[PDB]
This record gives sequence, structure tokens and C-alpha cells, in this order.
Amino acid sequence: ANITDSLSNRSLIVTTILEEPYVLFKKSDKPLYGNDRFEGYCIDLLREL
Amino acid sequence: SPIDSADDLAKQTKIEYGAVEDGSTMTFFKKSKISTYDKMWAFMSSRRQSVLVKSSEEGIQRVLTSDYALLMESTTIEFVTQRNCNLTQIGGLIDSK
Amino acid sequence: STILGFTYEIRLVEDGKYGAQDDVNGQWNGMVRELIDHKADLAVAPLTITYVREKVIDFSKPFMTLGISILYRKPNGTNPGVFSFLNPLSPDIWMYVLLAYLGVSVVLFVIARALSTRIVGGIWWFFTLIIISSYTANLAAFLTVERMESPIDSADDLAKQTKIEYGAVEDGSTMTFFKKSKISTYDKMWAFMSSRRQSVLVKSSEEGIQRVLTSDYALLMESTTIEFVTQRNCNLTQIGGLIDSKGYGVGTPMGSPYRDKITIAILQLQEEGKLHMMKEKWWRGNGCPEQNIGGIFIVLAAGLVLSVFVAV
Amino acid sequence: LLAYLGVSVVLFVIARALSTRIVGGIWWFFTLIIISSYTANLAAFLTVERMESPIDSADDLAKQTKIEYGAVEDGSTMTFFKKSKISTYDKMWAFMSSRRQ
Ligand SMILES: C[C@H](C[C@H](N)C(=O)[O-])C(=O)O
Ligand SMILES: C[C@H](C[C@H](N)C(=O)[O-])C(=O)O
Ligand SMILES: C[C@H](C[C@H](N)C(=O)[O-])C(=O)O
Repeated sequence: ANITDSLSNRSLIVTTILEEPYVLFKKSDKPLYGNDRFEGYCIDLLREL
Repeated sequence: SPIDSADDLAKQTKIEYGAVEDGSTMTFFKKSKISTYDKMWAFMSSRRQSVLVKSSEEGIQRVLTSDYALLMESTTIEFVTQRNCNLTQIGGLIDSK
Repeated sequence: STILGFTYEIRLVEDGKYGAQDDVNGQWNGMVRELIDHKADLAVAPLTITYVREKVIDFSKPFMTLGISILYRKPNGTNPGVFSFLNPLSPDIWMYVLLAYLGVSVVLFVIARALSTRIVGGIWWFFTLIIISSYTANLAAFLTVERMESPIDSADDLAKQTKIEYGAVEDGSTMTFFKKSKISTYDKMWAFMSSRRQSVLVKSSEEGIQRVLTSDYALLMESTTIEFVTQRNCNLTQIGGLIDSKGYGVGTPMGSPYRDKITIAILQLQEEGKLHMMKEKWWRGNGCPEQNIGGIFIVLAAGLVLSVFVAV
Repeated sequence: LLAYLGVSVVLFVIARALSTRIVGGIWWFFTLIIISSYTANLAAFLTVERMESPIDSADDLAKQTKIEYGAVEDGSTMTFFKKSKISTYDKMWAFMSSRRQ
């Protein structure tokens, strides 16, 4: 289970598509950017992932 | 009744029922084998660019601006009839997955 | 084993399905896969002699003949009594009427202390007309609907709707049969199932029996099983005749010559009659030998006494 | 009869008014049920007896498997359905062939 960081050093392209309540544009008090632009069950899943 | 199962819709061609385009649902009926679901398919395919939708949110529109019945995934239905309560689910789970 | 000259190892098939092909792979399962691969020799089993199963292995001769039939509740569905008569009218509205009654009476109560009374008397007489008229129609529309549809007992009767679910067990030859049907009743009866595969298909006869008891749910069964199943439960009954006819067989691989004394050794015992007296043995049919009218007779019986306590 | 008796008797307890302004009214409004009870339960049976065609075309028979329909064996009719192509007639066939003999 120390698999944890054993994949840390790396980076992959995550593709997706917009659908409430899985992935959707974050709401902005101030303009949005990158992998912060979005919010959704899959969005907040990836973090945990 | 008016509607409780898919086949309710399948028989009567006085209601729009379709699904998001290039979605497993679309590919489901298209590539389905069951009588009904095949018969359900050829309905949509009879009206391809008119019953199908490019986004559920747009397929949601059809419901609230037409006589439409969207072949939506449960969890989304389960959801979309949490926020917006002017809507309803019809029947059980066609396909588990 | 005493007439063939064999011995025998009992085995339950692992998956617990009778056995019929998979959709696309062409492969069988249940007992049937075993006996085609020859994994076992004997299936002295509750077996269905379908043609597909003949196409793959060989059974004994058809000795315990049968034919599919329906199982269903009895059901003893009743709700008589006073709690029935409300139905043609809203129970609340049933109450307003009394409030709606004393209104006029309390008016005459004060008027006297006859145009004026009479000319209102219409807006009672003509009024209650609305009600009793409404009553009747609301009464009828209840009955006619709740009458035109049921009671029904036939496989075709099931085909008339989806409001009595039905099915059988997966890999059911019966299932297969209805899957392999070209009969615009039964053909239709299939199309129902394989849409709701899961709610309708169970894992055993016994399990499914509860579906008859957990909900309004008929169930498809092989004939000989049925009566006994009712004979062991006076909460159920059987629907319609026999959908078809077939028998039970003894499972061996295709032309595998074990059957050849099975081809013989069966008959004699029922050619005698043992199996039938054994059929008697395990099918001792021990048991289960084979309204809203009144909801107001009491309100009838309510004002009767209510007068006796008036003056004396 | 019974209630019609049990009310009517009271005059035989009178001899040997709200008293009656309650009885008949409940009576009336009782016996004003039986008629509607009757009426509907009549119409409930009449309409149901305006539902039966029973049969006018082949397809009438083709759908309902509660009637025997067949044809002389080895007759053009038999060979007709057997070798027919139409949905119904094919569906009509497989019924017979389901019960050949
Ligand atoms: C959302 C769904 C697509 C489905 N998630 C898929 O993978 O094809 C649909 O269009 O009905
Ligand atoms: C479940 C049962 C299986 C049946 N005895 C058979 O051998 O396939 C049925 O009739 O459907
Ligand atoms: C009489 C007819 C046979 C018909 N005349 C024939 O040539 O096959 C029938 O069996 O229905």
C-alpha cells in the first residue's frame, strides 16, 4: 500500500467532458485557470485519486 | 398510466424519447439485441438529428420544452431530480453497470 | 444401479443452473456443460427434454411427462367492511357533508322563528343531486375499471398487461422456450421478461415461490412440480392449463452407452408402477384439498337503535 | 326485506317527530345507496359486455391463444402458412406447429 508515491514522480493527460454532477466549470469570484477551472464528483475524485 | 416502463414508450410514437449521442446508451440500443430495445432504437434512428441530443443538459431541455423522455443514466436522473423537481424518473434500471 | 450394474457419485452442479447455451459463445452451462464435456456421466435429475439438449447430449426416454404451467397466489384478496364504502368519495368530503347538512337545517331553525324556505329547498334538493350523481359515477368508474381488467387466468391473460409480473429461473428451458417462442402471445410474453430480467428471474423454484408471496407475481413452472408445490402451501394455486408438453429425462452424454440399460431399466419399474407409487411417495398431496355490499348495513343498523333512545 | 321490516315494525311499538325524522332520512340516505350500488354494478357489467367483438379477422385469432385454430393437414392452407412470409401468418403457423397433431 506504499504504492502511494511510487507513481508520484509522473504525470499523465487526463481527458474529460462536462456533466453535472461529475465534471463542470468551477464557479468564479475571480477568473479561473487550469486544473482548477473545474468542479464535480470526478473533479474532486481525482484529487483523492 | 401513462408510462412506467420503457416498453410503455416503445409502443407509442407520440412521445419523443432519445439519448445523448455517442453515449453508451445510444450504442446500447443500436447494438442491442432485445426486441423492444431494437424497436426502441429504430424509432430514434428514424429521427436521428431530431430526437438525439449532444448533451444531457440539452436533452434535459427537450423534457422541459417538449414532449420528451430522455434515456438517461440512473445516477444522473437520480441527481437531476434532486436539484430540479419539475421532472421524474420512469421505471427501473434497464441495464445494470 | 441395481438393475444397470453401476455405482454412483452424487454431485450438485456448481453454478446451480439446469443448463442452457450462452447467448453467443454457443457453449452450454449448468449440468449441460458438464455432461457435454462428459465431466459427469449421470444426471438422474429434474430434467427438461428440449430439442437443443437433445442436440448436444442424450437423455433417457420421456418417462415423467409434464408440460409448462403457471403458479400464482390463491390469493384470498379481500377488503370488505365499513372501511371500503368510503371509496367513491373523499373521506374528508364524507365529513363536510354533515357540516354541509346542518347548514340548511340551522337555517330553517331560525327562519320559522313558504317561498323562502322552499326556494332554498332546491339548493338542497338540487344540491344533493350533484352529490348522489357524482357518487354514482365515481362509484361506477371504480367498478368498471376494476372489473374490465380482472380476474384472469391464462398465459394469454398475462400477455394482456404488465401488471402481473412473471418469469422463471435463468437457463430455464422454459425461459429458453419463451426465449425461443414464435407465438404472438408467448412471444410477447418473452419480450416482457428479458426487459426486466432480474426482478422476474430467480435462482430456484423455492426462491421464486416467495416472489409469488412477496408480490403479485405468477411464475412459470413444469407441471408435476406445481400441484405438490401448492399441495405443500395452501397460500397458492395454479393458473391455466399446460403451455406445452414434455417430460423428465435421465442425463448422460451424447450417445454415451450408459443410457442403454437406462433405456430399459427405467420402464419396467414404472411399467410396473413403482415410480408412480414413488411419484405418490414424494408427491403425497398432503393438504390444500383440490363485501363493500355490507359497509353500510351497519349505518343502516346505526340509526335503528338511535331512534329507540329518543323518547323512551 | 329485513331492514324494510325492522323500520316498518316501529308503528307496532308506537301503537302497542324527530323520532321518525331521523329514521327515514338515514333510511332514505341508506336506501339511496343501494340504488347507486345497484346502478353502477349494473353499468359495471353492461359496459364490460360492450367489449367483445370477439373475432372478425385472422389476426383476431392470431393474437389470442385461447382458441383452437388449425387447418386440414397437407392442404394448401397448411402449406400456405408454413411457407408463408407475412408476420401474422407466420405467427399463426407456429401456433399450429406448436400443437401439430
Ligand atoms: C452519459 C451517457 C454516455 C455513457 N457514459 C458512455 O460512456 O457512453 C449517455 O450519453 O447516455
Ligand atoms: C427453471 C426451469 C429449468 C428447466 N427444468 C430446464 O431443464 O431448463 C424452467 O422450466 O425454466
Ligand atoms: C382443402 C384444402 C386443401 C387444398 N385444396 C390443397 O390443394 O392443398 C385444405 O386442406 O385447406
